[PDB]
Amino acid sequence: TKDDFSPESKGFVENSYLRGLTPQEFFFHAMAGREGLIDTAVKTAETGYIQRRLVK
Amino acid sequence: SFRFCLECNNMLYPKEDKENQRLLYSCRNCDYTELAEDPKVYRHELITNIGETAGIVDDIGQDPTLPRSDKECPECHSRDCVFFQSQQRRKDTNMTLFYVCLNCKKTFRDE
Amino acid sequence: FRILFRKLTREIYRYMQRCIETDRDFNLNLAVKSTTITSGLKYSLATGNWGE
DNA sequence: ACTAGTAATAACTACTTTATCTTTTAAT
DNA sequence: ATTAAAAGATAAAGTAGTTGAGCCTGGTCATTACTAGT
Ligand SMILES: [Zn+2]
Ligand SMILES: [Zn+2]
Repeated sequence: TKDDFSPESKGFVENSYLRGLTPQEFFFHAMAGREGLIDTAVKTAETGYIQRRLVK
Repeated sequence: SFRFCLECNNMLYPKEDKENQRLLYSCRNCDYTELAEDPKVYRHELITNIGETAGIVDDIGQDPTLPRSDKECPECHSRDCVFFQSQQRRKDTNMTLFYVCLNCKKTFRDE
Repeated sequence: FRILFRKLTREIYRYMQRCIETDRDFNLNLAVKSTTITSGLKYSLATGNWGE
């Protein structure tokens, strides 16, 4: 529903990996993982350029 | 809200008249003037709470996305009502809830 | 197909105006060039560059 | 009287630059 | 004594560089109207 601020409505996975994940928790976990992958990908190039500049 | 003209349909402007020292609404497109009885002309507030009521319409009662509660209505004491928050997108908007009944379809806060 | 048809219409317009200014009669069959449409579609699909 | 060669048809951060400004000074 | 001239401070805007290492695979590399051989 609209204006829901409960934890389960905003990305709280109360179940464990052994118990499984509900579809909403699965989608939220996928969103978090995608954000982490994007952050790592954008971080590697900047780190490499900084390292090359320092070496030079 | 500034009054508009009558023959060219243009909004009027405050002006001072000296022989009677009166404020009057005047038009520059034509020669139409009228008396102004309100010194209140300019308003600019830094912080406001106007607009929290939102655009509530009589058709808001059948919206399925709005959550439903059982709060006490002031006048009809209905057990069926919906609630939401303020429409204002201000950064410092409070989280006070707005309740709308279904039998009378009018708003009431917690105050 | 819209772009290729525009190009074909331009080419056939050039051909008919050349035929008129040379004072000759066209057979209406040698003016049309299917090769431009065929080659454009084939090249666009084969290479992936969506253009001429 | 026809044919084939054939040649021409991207944001982020930085520096630099320019014109604007204006205050300054000696001149009205 | 006071203000025209103007040299110069500098505020504002236009311009320009540059982006992590390697490795593998496959695909492409124009086009057609003018003028000379038989
Ligand atoms: Zn008027
Ligand atoms: Zn009610």
